[PDB]
Amino acid sequence: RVSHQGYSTEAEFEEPRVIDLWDLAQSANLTDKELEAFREELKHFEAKIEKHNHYQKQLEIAHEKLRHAESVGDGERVSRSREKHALLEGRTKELGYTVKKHLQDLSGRISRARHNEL
Repeated sequence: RVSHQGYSTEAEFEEPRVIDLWDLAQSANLTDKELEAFREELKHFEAKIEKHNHYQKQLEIAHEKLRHAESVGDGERVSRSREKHALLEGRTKELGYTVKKHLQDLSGRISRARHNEL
């Protein structure tokens, strides 16, 4: 399950109180219609942040092996390191932005929790 790296290279929107507010939002005081709508929307959300996490982990493992690959001179794997690294970083910037967007959106909606869906 998602957990902090504890560096300066993740995105600090993992599970502070955000997904947590949405965790109690599975039963807090919303409505049945809203709930099942939220349920699917967050199921896509959780899935995507879970994959972001998977790639942040592969990034740190890439980064470690990168400094270790540049520290051999192999060239080919130095480049393949950079290629998959740029890909993974592309997904961190984009997913992180998308998370922050939906963060403020769902934070917006659930903090009312309107009544007839949101």
